[PDB]
Order: sequence, then C-alpha cells, then structure tokens
Amino acid sequence: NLSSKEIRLKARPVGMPKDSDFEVASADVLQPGDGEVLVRNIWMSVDPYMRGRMMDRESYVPPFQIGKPLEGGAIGQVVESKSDKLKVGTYVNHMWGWREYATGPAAGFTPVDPSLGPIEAFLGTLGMPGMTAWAGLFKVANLKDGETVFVSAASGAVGSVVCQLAKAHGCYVVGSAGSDEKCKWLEEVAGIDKAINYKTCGDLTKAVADAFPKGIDVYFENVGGKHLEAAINAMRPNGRAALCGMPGPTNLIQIVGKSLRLQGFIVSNYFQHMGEFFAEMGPLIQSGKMKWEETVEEGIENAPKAFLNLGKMLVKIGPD
Amino acid sequence: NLSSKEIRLKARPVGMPKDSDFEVASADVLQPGDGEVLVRNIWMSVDPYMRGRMMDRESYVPPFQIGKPLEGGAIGQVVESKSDKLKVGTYVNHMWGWREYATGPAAGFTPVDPSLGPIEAFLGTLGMPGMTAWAGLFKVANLKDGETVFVSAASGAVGSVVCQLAKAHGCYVVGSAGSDEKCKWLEEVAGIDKAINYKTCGDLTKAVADAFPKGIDVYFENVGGKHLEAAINAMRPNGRAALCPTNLIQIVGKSLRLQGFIVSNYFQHMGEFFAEMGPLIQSGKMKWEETVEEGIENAPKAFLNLFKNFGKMLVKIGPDKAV
Repeated sequence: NLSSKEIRLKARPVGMPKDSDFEVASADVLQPGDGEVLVRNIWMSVDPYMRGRMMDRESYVPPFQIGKPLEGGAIGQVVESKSDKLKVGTYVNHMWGWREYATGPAAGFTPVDPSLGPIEAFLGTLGMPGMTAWAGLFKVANLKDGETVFVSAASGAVGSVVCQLAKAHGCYVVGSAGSDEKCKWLEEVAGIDKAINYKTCGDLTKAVADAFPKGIDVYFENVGGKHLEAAINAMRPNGRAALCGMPGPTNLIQIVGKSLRLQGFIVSNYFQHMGEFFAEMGPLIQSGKMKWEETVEEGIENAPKAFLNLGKMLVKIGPD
Repeated sequence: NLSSKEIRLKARPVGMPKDSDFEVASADVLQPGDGEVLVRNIWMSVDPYMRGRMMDRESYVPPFQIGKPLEGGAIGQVVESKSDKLKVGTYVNHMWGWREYATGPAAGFTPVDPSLGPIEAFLGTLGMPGMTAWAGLFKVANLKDGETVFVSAASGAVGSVVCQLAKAHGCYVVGSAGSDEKCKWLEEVAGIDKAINYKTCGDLTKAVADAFPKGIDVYFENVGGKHLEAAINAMRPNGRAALCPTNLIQIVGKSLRLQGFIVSNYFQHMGEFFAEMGPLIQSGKMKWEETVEEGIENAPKAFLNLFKNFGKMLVKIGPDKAV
C-alpha cells in the first residue's frame, strides 16, 4: 500500500560521477515473509568507497548494477517482523541504503544500542569508520598505552577516531590536515598534541621529525606519498604502520633498519571484535572524550548531492 | 705460553677494502681466570656485513677498532676451562674470530652439537644465515605449508636456506639470482621450481607474475628495489613479506603485511630451529656450497673474495680436534 523512494544507478559513471548517473525511482514495499522483516530507513550514509563501487573495473567488492538501487550503510527501525529473532520497533543497521524501505531476512539487520549514542553515529563513530580506526589502532598496529601516534588526514571520519582513541590511551598524538581550520579543530576539539598543515609546513619530512622528538611508534595511514616517507623517516625501531586509505617513498631501506612493520587491512575482517569495540567506544563517547562532526542532507532526493560533495556525510530520510 | 696469530684493523678502508687495511700480528694466549675459558679456534667465517663494521659510520653494530683484532663468527674447541658451566673439549660457537686463540668468560661461548651437522655449518646453515632464514620464514612471514614463496637473491647464504626450507614444507618456490650459474644451482641443487635471472629476464614484474600462476603468499627479501615492486604486484590477499615502488596502494587492497626484522630478536627460538635444521640436513634436503681457504694469513684474502662465484666463505684455522 505504501511507496519507497530509492536511488538507482541510471548509467555507469566514467571517471568522476555525474548527477545524470543517478535516478530517483518509486518502488514497492514488499510485505515480509517468514523469517523476514520490513524496516523504514531513518539515516543513510554516503562514503568514499562507494565511488569505486560505481565503476566497472575489477574490484574486490561487487560493483553496483545499472537499474538497481544503490547500496550503503543505513540505520532504520523495524516496522514489520515475521521473524522471532527480531521484534518490531528495534533500531537496526544494514546495507540497504539509498532507499526509504527495506524488506529482507532478519539476519541482514543488526540491532544498534542507542544508549551508546545517537543512532546516526552508528554510521560513523559507532559504525564502519570508527571500527576501521579501532581495528587499525589495536588489532593491526597493536598500540600499547603511552606510545606516540602519527595520523594522516586526521580530520577525516577515520583519522578523528584514531586520534581520540590514542589520546584516551595516554598517547602523544600528532595529526595531519590540509587547512588551518582542520588543524584548529584537531588541536582544540579532538585534543591532539600538534596538528601539521601539510600544505604550508614546507618540507613535510622535517615537519614530522620536529613534531616527534623521540620518534613515531604507530602510524595510521590515510593519504600516502610523502606522508609515508616522512612517517618512515620519523618512525622508531619496531614502529608499526597500519595502512587504511592511500611516486613511492625513497627511504624504504629503513623498514629493514628499524624493523618496521607495514600492514594494510580492511575493516570487514575485524567485525568479530564489534562487541569489544562497543565496550570501549560507548563510555568514551559519554565522557565527551570521543567527538565527531556531521554534515546532514535532507530528503532521499539529495542522496546524490551529498555523495557528490565528498564532517561525516549523512542523509536523513525518515523521522525518528 | 703459546702465541696466537690475529688479523687486526690497520686502517679504515676508503671506498672498497684493500689488503693494506689488515695486519697479521702475534698476541699472547691468556690463561683463563675464574669462570673463564681458553678456546683454540678451528673454523672462522667472513661475511659481507663485516665490511660495514670496518667503517666509522653510525651503525647498529659497533665497528671494529684500529689496532684491535677483528671479530666474527667462529667455531673453536675449549682447551682450558675454569668454569663449571663449560667443560674442556666442548666445541663452541663465538664471535672472536680472525684469531687462533680466545680467552674469556664462559658466557660468550655457546656449545654446538656436532650431531646436527659439521661444526663449520654452525657458521652458515646452522648459524646466523640459516637462523635468519628460518626466523624470517616461520616467525615473521608465518609460512603455512603449501603456500607459494618468492625469494630474492636466492643464491645467497640466507636465500638458499629460505628456498630449501620452503621446499621442505611443500611450497612452490621461485627464486631470483644474478647469473645463469646461480640459477642452474638453485634449480638443480636447491631444487626450486623456477629461478629467474633478474639481470637478463627483462621486465621483472612480468617475469615474477608468469612464475606465479596463482600469485605469491610469502616474499623473502634480500635485494630490494624492483623486486619488492614485482612481489607486491604478484602477491595474493594476506600476503606476508619478510624483509632482510609505484604500486604501494595494493598493500591496502590485498591486506599485505611488510615486516623488516633482525635475527637477533629471535634467538629464543634457536632450539626449535635446530630441531628442524638437523634432520633436513641429514635427509639431504638442505644443501649449501662452501669456499674454504686455509690458514689465518689467508683470512683477508677470503674476505676480499666476497666482492670479487659464490658459496659460504670460510677459512680453517686450527685442527679439527684440538683436544
């Protein structure tokens, strides 16, 4: 009886996506079958990786399909349930975003505890970005308490959580950003020891070296290029670099010299820690030690706009 | 009561080391004090890293000293002992080479079990090169049986042991070398699946890709440069690189781990190491080449021959059985 507006891929984007590549459409709200649930979406997320999912190139993740509604992180509320394992009214996180309604088996919908924070934060700080930060910091880098931490693109969704998690563990934290406003935010809101503007600081190797008088223990990577060169130059013996984001560095020999470890990782391989993640992330949000910024568009029709604009980007669909 | 010939550093080398930088001299054989031992040296090793120890540059290892006898891996036999923890007659590994006699506290002398193999192999296959290989393969790269292995500079002291250790664990092994003779040796003696000549093979990325139809699981590094690029290009998801480029992004894509290491941080595994290295030598699955010069006076010669074929360079000093 109801309608669900969704954003479908109208045409494969070439290079950068155009607004003409997206199509707003009206779809049916299928009533749930046995073991299934129907959920009305409230918040949805737009993330950078989605761009790669719109290309036809060989990818580790299946691309989107022309004519099919796009997919992405979303927070909804269960409004109908024919499954005993998930009751009506539960707030759930899922991957069927870019739409107003979603029907499917209850397994595909993960309940989110709103005690820990606002439900939309389950797409950012309490979601995949915050979990990427936490996994890279503690499961890849093995950050011991009190170590020094260098974070590139520290004002981003992942870098901010990395910075504040390291600060919460007694770490000397230096972050990198592309503007003085982001550096002021990093130093005064995020509360890191020093923020470097890689556009104005001159030689970035020298800037990082001066920022770390005793070297770097952990390097969280989101940019690359000369940032990795500077980090390796300033890294301490047994320093670990968790690479999450990305002319290569000219000082690779030091990896052998200081016994450096450089590990790429994907957050998907660490969901088995989600509980533990929450166990740390909940309190530190309530204490005010974990802060974040949001940029919220309104209406399903503005879902493409938000995506084209790549604070953590979200789109509000339904009411709470 | 006796005299001991020694090789001392007469001058720091300028550029490449010269024969004029070394000095043969006669030193005293100090009788051991309490808790000390006097050992007659039988075998001594010369290695490339020793060159770095001859310069005054900032190094992770203290350089040699002018007027002081050089130091390096050596296998000797205890001929006098005033320590209960080390008995006379024991064959010992230590770092006071380039000389015929060594006197010092028993702690600095590690006994070597000749069951596992010839005592001189405790300077190569059963020594720091073989243990570096073993630690990088199993403690750093965590090589699971059946995985694919790419080894650079595979004809070297470390790479050969890496190749044969991986072969012993059922691994498809491709190695790189700088000459056709080294490649033939890798394929026929070491018994690896394919050897690539990085000086002649043209595009090394393409050669490595063609050598690995299903990709690389473990990459052991001994050279660097384009070898790491080729490895990263041909590495599989969750590939590990033990280290002894324009495609770094793939590290994020395939969840690659790149770890440098020094063997010093893994001595706590040596026991396990021996438990594996002994049998694989007796089975004939672990082979190596040696180049043995004779006499302490030929110790500089041997060292200078490390930069002018191949094989582990050694020089015999004392008799096989001193007591």
